Amino acid sequence: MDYLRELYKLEQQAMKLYREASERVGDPVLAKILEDEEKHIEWLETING
Amino acid sequence: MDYLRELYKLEQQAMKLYREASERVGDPVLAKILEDEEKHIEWLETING
Ligand SMILES: [Zn+2]
Ligand SMILES: [Zn+2]
Repeated sequence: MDYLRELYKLEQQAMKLYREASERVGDPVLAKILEDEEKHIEWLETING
Repeated sequence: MDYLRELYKLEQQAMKLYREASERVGDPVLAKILEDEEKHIEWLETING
């Protein structure tokens, strides 16, 4: 059992960087991407079914 | 700026797997996820210059 753990350990890893870089990249679509990736963690734990 | 390449190499690394696992897991939201991550490579290229 490792599928969703590899997804979590890439999607949260990307999310950390998307949230970090925002104040230094200074573009609005970075903030929009956080809202997209939030569904991709909620659906992630749903994929345990 | 050497910033977005570290995000690219996580978003495209996740993409590689999201298209592979889909037929095995059999969930329609899994196929929706790889569709949403395409914008996250288009915008991630454009914002890199
Ligand atoms: Zn995602
Ligand atoms: Zn993404």
